[PDB]
Amino acid sequence: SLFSFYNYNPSGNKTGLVISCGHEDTNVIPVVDGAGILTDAKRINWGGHQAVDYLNDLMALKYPYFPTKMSYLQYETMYKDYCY
Amino acid sequence: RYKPGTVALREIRRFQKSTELLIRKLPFQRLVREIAQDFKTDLRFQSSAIGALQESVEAYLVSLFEDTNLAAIHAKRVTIQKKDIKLARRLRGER
Repeated sequence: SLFSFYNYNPSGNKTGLVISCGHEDTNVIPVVDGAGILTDAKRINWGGHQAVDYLNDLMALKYPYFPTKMSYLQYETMYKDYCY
Repeated sequence: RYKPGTVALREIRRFQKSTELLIRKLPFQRLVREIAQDFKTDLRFQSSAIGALQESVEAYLVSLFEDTNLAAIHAKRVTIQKKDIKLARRLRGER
């Protein structure tokens, strides 16, 4: 997250707020004068992996007599295509 | 020509001493698969449990069938009916 912030602020002394939605967690990091204030950062234990697992569980509970077994990649395609 | 009843007791004797399996593996296996569908999904089995199921079912049907035969002859009859079956179920006590 701080690397991407440095990429979009190459002077290295700016002040901003970083929100990063990763694969396994979501972080909020405040940046003061280019230095990340890690005593005020926060983390939520949710990411893309938990979202696709949530969609898979919802589809399993919705249609209990579905005759075909769906894979992780198919549920990833449904998560990528028709979620907003 | 022939007369009915004597060939009936003939293959009564033919199936009496032989003690083979009667009902085929595949359709009762499919029936066991669909009757276990509604309780839990994606359930597998094994070949010994299916044979145990077949043995228990044929034992139940035979043990009901000569009893309902006795219920049939006690009313001075040979052919079995609905009420012979209900009387056998009531006297054996599954009700």
